[PDB]
Amino acid sequence: ASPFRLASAGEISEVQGILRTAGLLGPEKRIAYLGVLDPARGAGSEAEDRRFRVFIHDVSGARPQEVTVSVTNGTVISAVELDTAATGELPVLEEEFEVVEQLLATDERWLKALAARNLDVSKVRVAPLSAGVFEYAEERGRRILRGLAFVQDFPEDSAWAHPVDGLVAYVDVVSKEVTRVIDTGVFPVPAEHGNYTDPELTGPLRTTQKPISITQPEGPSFTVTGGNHIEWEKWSLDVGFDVREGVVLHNIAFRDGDRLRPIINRASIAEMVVPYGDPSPIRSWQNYFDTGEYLVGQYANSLELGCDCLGDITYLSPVISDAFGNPREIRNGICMHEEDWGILAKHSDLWSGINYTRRNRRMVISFFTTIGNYDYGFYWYLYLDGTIEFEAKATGVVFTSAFPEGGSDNISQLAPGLGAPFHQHIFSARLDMAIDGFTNRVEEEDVVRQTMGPGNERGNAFSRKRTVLTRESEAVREADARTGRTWIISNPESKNRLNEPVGYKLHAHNQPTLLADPGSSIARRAAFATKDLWVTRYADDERYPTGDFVNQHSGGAGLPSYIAQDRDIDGQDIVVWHTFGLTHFPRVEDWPIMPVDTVGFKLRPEGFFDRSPVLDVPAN
Amino acid sequence: ASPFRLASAGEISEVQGILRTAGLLGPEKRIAYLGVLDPARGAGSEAEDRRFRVFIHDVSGARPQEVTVSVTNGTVISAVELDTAATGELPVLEEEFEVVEQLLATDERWLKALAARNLDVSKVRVAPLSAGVFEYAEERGRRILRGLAFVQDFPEDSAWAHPVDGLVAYVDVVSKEVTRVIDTGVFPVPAEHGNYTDPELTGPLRTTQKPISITQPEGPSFTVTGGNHIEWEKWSLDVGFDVREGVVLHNIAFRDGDRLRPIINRASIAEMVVPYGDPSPIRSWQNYFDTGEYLVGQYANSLELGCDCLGDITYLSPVISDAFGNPREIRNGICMHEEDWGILAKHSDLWSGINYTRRNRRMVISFFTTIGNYDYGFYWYLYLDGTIEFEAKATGVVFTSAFPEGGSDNISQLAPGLGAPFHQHIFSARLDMAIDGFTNRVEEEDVVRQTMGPGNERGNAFSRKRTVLTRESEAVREADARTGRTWIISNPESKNRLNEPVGYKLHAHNQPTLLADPGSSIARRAAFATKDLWVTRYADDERYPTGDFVNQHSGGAGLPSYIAQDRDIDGQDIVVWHTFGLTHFPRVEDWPIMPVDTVGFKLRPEGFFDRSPVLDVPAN
Ligand SMILES: [Cu+2]
Ligand SMILES: [Cu+2]
Ligand code: NA
Ligand code: NA
Ligand code: NA
Ligand code: NA
Repeated sequence: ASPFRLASAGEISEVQGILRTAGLLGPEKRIAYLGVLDPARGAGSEAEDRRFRVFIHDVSGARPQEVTVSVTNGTVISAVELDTAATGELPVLEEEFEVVEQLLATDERWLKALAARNLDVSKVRVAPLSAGVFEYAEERGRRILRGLAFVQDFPEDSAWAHPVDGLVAYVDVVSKEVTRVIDTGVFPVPAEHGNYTDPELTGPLRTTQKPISITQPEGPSFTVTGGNHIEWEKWSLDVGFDVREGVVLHNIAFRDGDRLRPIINRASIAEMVVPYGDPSPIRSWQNYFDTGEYLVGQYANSLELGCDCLGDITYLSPVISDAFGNPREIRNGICMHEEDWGILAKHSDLWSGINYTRRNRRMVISFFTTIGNYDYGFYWYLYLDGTIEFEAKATGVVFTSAFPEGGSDNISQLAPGLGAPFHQHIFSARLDMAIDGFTNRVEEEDVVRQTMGPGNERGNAFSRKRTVLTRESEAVREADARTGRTWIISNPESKNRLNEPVGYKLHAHNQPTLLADPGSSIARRAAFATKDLWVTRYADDERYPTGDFVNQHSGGAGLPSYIAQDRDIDGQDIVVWHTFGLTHFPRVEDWPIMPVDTVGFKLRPEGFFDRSPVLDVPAN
Repeated sequence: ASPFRLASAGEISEVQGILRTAGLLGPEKRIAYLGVLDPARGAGSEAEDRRFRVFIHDVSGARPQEVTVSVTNGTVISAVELDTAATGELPVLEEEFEVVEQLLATDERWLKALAARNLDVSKVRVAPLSAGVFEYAEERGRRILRGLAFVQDFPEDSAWAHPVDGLVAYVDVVSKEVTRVIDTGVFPVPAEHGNYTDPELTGPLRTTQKPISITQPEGPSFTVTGGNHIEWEKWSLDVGFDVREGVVLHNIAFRDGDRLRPIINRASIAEMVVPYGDPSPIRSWQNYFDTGEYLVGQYANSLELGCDCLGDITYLSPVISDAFGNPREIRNGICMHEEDWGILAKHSDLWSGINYTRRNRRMVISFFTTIGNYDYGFYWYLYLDGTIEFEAKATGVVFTSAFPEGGSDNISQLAPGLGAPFHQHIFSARLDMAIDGFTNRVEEEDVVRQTMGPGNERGNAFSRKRTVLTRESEAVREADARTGRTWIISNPESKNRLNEPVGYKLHAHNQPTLLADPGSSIARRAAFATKDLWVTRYADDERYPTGDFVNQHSGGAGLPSYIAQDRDIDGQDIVVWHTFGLTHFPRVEDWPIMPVDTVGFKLRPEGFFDRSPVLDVPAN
């Protein structure tokens, strides 16, 4: 029924047929991306047209294509040939990861580098990493992955404990040619294992933990209609899944009395970049755009009940396409449940004699992805009181190197001879806002300190100022924790009962933004990451802060290009882009497997309601 | 057995006897504070001496006394007469709160002010508030409370909805004299009620919430020995209770292999101040020192099972003394339980084929206090991975005023004619550190950005710097979110296996500190609140950031006086004082009862362990 429904296997199968009959899916073609398009603005006509966007790669080296097809009609709407040296290469293909280790195993330079280290080539795993854009002129227009080596002592060994430093290779994965092998010298391969399931490492397992049992004897409070539509505790929304972005939230609304009031049209993590801060040439090119280059949705885990998600769990199993257009189900890839969240409101009044306590709860929508050594959980939360929160959970195994004798200013030591380069994990949330409708504006709110003197005789006053961002050219903002800076998204045409515009306040964590030198390649390709908040006027084709083709793209695309239009954003259809991230100096406690660390942001109502929206919560 | 055991009713009763026989507790005496003293440094002799500190007030106006007694021996160790104009008045007495409303009801100026507003004096509640120190010379040496009025329409009415603005009175509660009545003009008393249990306000209660059941079929994982000693998941600590500070944590340690390793000797919230930023003379004197002036422990709630604390709950009922020295039990005043806390660590490894997930959990120790219109929850958390976290939860009813026609730069409008003055809630955590013993130091850690150029050819490098704080005069630090500033407390004489000093990293929320003008009375009395971090050398008598007698104290005492000593803190017995707070611009959603908002801080291991300390957690 709904246009925001998850993609079905039958839809995937029809796209494959449409492309194949049109002659766009021969044996040399691979699908590098396949995703449903959202209904265009003006969906108040039920023009039921399910359209899919496809990125098609060519393993013979012919030009790739972007293709839009209509599943509803069975038509190719458009197909354009891409000049990848201009607009960027397509995302990395899963089948390309292994070709690097296979190609390097037969290259004389690589084998000679391994022989100098007395390493059995059968035991050497190569991590295939995105290449970026640097000094090499021969790579422009070519599909390049770079490879770093780790030794696996036996099939169940954790290779991350055994990095082979001073060695990197570059690989053209279309022509199947090792372009360069760089050996800057022999480092001792760290010898200790990092096998966190080996009893000699864990010691005896604890017997002290008693079970915690979380059950819902009458089932959950939320309902799921038509595959992916959620109603819970006055909230209404649709949960989408895209192979690039992962979980996407659509049509976030709140039932206030008889009215369904929109809040957010679309919420997503639209890019995430992991830049490394080690100046060694072996790794100074290392930056993962996990969303844009690898696609985080396609490596989503199957979540185990009682282990990954605990309690009364409702699963969704989203369907994606493989490289040949076959439907592939991610079984139990999304978990949804409600959690108790402590006290919501409490007061004991001396004068009235009334004692009042209410409990809070939250709805949780979550998925997990694994990209090589790292594992990331994406969690969206909705609270009873109207708060919306996002939380990223970072875990897995840290990326390693040798620890150089005499230490390092850019690498932490984890174990004898074993280092962990400094890095960041930086996210971009794209919030297509719809506070009581599409006429929205953003105000930046700073605390204002006041000087002692006339009108403030005791020197106690303080205030706040709000500045409306009116045009995109002024809508590039930095955090200021010292002045308590927040941003308010309001609707100037929808007033509360006090005749104030309704609004929501964005609270950031105020973590450092991108640390690289502003003239670096990564600062140009990840320009969004240099500023905490961007506001653009909505446009169909402005989907990602880094543009559509991030892999080996020279930079400048995405947000810097969008805001150059300098469009009106004062009471208009706007999109907020919030940058937030973790700066990771690895600690000993992160090894051999890293405890979860978290970062996020939240939005709270700011005069959206006419009074507390949780007065009708019953007393438990 | 343990010297850190909670005070017993029998101990309280013995103190009362000791004071009475010594002639220090006649009919004009009130006990304003009574608390156990911690064992002095060098407790490695089991000199079992339970000593109590008592503050004794005199309702005839004679000089008050500070008195230390030994319960173990039955002796008065010392008794000193206080000159309160010099060192400050004693904390407010609960019996003094009501005398203000009673005194004002017979004063001709007050009655005339009420008659001008057509208010029935039987219907007027006076909030009795601490007086502070301002321009009035006649108040020095006197015990003053100031009163603001609210109308209660009927016995169960919420008086906070009906502030009487333009009116304040000052009351000498020893001599029982109304010193001043200030009437700056008639404001309309806001007419809407704020009765959040009235069905005409709530509407029909939700029937959509299904129960969440949290049970532990084998009981909790922690044990409680000798009243208040907790062992849980390698953690060991003692939970104390003081009528001033509330819950105090003692002897926080972690069992690493065979060794019990100390982390924190004593943790407490040692002061909390609520300054108002409204320049109207009716309220420009308003600042609550909830800990120092009112004592948050004595207004602790009894926590209801299934409502305030949910799950398998273990209660402590601490005992305090009333104004006459009788023991008073706070039934179920402290809740302790463990909670599931999501994923602890997760990795799915392509090369090894091993899929690994572990769940996290936390131990929770919490209590709630109510001071007039506000209610505060204090929560301490211990995590499996060595993290320690504090969280304050602020709720209750906002303090109100009239909303002036034509608006205000310092007051929010909540309802027609009803305002809420701007304010902050600022806490001081006092952390008597003991990282692997008492030889500790503090380093301030900033991210360091590096310029593109030689050695950093690609412009990707970044680093960090650490600065040792060596003397108290340099140990007064501000936050810097932009540079990711944190503080590390280390032990330079205890190394991990990589020969690095063991440490813990303090992560602040970087919220604004005290906003008042630096020349204000409140900036002088709450000087701790102007800076995020202080480090002092330990001393027995340096207990509170604001000194021992905060009520009507002219200011300067506490931390500014302590650090003037300029003592060595580089590898010494040190105390960290962390300021953190909420800046509250009230929203419509905060009325008529405020949803919980939170602020806090956390400490994480930083090379304290030789690898992850949760490798031995079993697989659920
Ligand atoms: Cu990391
Ligand atoms: Cu407040
Ligand atoms: Na280009
Ligand atoms: Na919008
Ligand atoms: Na004084
Ligand atoms: Na200490």
